[PDB]
Amino acid sequence: HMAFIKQAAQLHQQWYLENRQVVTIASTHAPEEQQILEALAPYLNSDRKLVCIVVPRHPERFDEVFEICQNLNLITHRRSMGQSIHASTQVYLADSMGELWLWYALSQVCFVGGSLNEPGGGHNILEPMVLNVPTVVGPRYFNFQTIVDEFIDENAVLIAQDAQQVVDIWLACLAEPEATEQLVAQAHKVLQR
Amino acid sequence: HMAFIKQAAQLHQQWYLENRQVVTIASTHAPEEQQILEALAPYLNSDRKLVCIVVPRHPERFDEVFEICQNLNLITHRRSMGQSIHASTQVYLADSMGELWLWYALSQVCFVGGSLNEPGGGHNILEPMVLNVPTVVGPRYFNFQTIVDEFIDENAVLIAQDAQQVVDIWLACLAEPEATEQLVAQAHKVLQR
Amino acid sequence: HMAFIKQAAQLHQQWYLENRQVVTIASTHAPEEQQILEALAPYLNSDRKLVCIVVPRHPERFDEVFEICQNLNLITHRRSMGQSIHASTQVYLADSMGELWLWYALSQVCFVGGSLNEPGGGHNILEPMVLNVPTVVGPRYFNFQTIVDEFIDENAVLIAQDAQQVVDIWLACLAEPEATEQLVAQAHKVLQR
Repeated sequence: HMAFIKQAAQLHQQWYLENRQVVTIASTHAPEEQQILEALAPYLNSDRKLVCIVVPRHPERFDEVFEICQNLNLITHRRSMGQSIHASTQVYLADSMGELWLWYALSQVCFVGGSLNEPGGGHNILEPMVLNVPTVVGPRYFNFQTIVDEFIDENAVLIAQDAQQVVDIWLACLAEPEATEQLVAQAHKVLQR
Repeated sequence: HMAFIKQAAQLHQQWYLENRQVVTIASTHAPEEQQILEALAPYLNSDRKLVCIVVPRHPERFDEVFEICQNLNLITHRRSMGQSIHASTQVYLADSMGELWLWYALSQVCFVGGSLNEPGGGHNILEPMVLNVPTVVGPRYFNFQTIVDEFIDENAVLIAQDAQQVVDIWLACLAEPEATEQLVAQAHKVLQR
Repeated sequence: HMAFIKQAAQLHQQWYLENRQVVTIASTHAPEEQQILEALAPYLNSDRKLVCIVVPRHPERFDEVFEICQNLNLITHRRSMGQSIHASTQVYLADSMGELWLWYALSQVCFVGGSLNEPGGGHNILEPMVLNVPTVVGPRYFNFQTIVDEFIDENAVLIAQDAQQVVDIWLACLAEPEATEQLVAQAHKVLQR
């Protein structure tokens, strides 16, 4: 776990991420990659600073998600091919096993998937919370209902109704260092008790 | 497998389970832990002999289920923290990987989950059957439709319609050594042929 | 991966598969095994050359699927028991982990499951495509929507509406060396670009 934190520091340096804004969609299911990348693509085209890391939940779907990215005409590099995030990279497909912590440790904001699909149900938001990443989930989070509600009650997690709202919320967070600082603070409160 | 049987004998002794009634909810999904623990909590509060082992199907949900237990105000100890079943323990969260056989080998009765949720579908009831544990499933068992029907046809498995009925059935089994002996007998018939 | 290809050559020889027609249902979910085996059983009874390999997606379901086969009165041998395909074998239950490539490498035609059930969603068709196996999927393939559509657009994958249609399509492929040769050709086109 902590090994991932220091590998993230090595990669932050080698990939020159200091002047990139890294947004991550984590543990995604269909049609979440299509919907969020479609909503985000105008910004990835207009603002080369942004880059989206995509971590699909199911490995059998990695090539499927590469095709989604390709069809959206987004420049996409792949962890499975030992690629890195280039200045040119718009989407980094993190198509490997066991490295979710590394990607969260590199992220400015994230979205935890399994939560915009139907029927959905959600995935564990504690991992990005612990790494101080502002976190968005969709409305279908019932497999983690207790924990997500503990965080909604303390204004510690952001709930999106659709893929457009995930992108709104992300762009707002990236523009609002004070709001994101307060969100990470409230998360740390819930996490401690 | 057989290693789990003898470890169960060691733990039965060290945890003084001879005067506890161990009920297990195994391979559970949301909202099965909430629903069954809610139905059972009055009995766990009134009768300190009872203790419920909870084995959620998905490891990413272990901390979620701990929160469910905590909110129900039930005294809960965790395998992941190297805890044991205390006299005070009301719920033992078996939040570890690969040890389902151990928990069934410690159980007086069980419920096999994935079967009260929607759409459900069920999990493998053969494991508790082979270990001579009286077994309850919910009505949504269609992923194991053939095998569960073979056992319903020989009165060898108990079907619950809801979480209240799982608890009724369990309390009845625990009060009825002759009925539970006959159930385990009928299960062994199906298992042999 | 390539190790599986040469093991397939060893088994093709030892099991005398040269005069069998091997049809495979791969990564199946309930009720796909029941539905397809029911549709196929008249042919497996009338034409001893045919044999169906069954590879259920979830290992916990292997004994369940054995029971499905047994109830259909089909002669069934099991990889887990170190069995082989006999002249007498009608269904080979490939109840082992990690060997899907071997079975596709032995197949004349296949069906990729998770795609006739509800709500379905499908599994990765690239694996049989790469091994030159004519491939059928059901209509519920939305987890692989992009890739399956790339193959439908080039007439490179067969879509079945129900279990009867999977069996129609298979029997037609086996009777049509020219059509199956053209299908494998179109698949290889999509795969190259």
